[PDB]
Amino acid sequence: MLNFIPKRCPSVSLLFGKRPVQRIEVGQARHQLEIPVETIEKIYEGVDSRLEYHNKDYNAMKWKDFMKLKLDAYHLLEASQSETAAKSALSDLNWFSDLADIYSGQQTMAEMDVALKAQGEQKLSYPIQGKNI
Amino acid sequence: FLDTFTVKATEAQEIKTIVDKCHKGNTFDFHALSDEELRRLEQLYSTVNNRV
Repeated sequence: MLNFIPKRCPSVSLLFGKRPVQRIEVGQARHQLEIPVETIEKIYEGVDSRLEYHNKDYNAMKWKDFMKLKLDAYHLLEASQSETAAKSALSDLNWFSDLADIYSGQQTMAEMDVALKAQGEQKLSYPIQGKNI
Repeated sequence: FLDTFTVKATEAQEIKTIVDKCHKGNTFDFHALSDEELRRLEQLYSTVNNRV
């Protein structure tokens, strides 16, 4: 991809932010994809306005942000190309132990907040030979 | 019959006179003041309630 972000002025991109969504066609099959206008507006914080190309209709991003974007694309692409890729793009999850521990803890705390109530044990009546019989 | 669906007075007397009241009086408070045979008393529990 190029570092050419269209100017959002209406003289260049008519009707940029009139609605809260943008749409694009992707690939040879031209799959549709909808993107929030806020996700798109995130780019215009990195956009640099000193630089203007192609009839002064496209600005350039800062190289840090542009290359971050490129690296994210490349990572997604190579994950798509590989078979052993780490599905579940979320990173190393390590909070299943705490969940198990709190589950067992609540279970036990209920089990032993029961038998404080279910063992008042006022008195008992044991039948004993010679006396109760 | 009654020896199998009731507790025996000898079993009663044994613990009543040797185990329980030797601990403490007015309320029979706690049980750390005792021998290992408290475990036997526990076994006695698991006999008595499991015959009655």
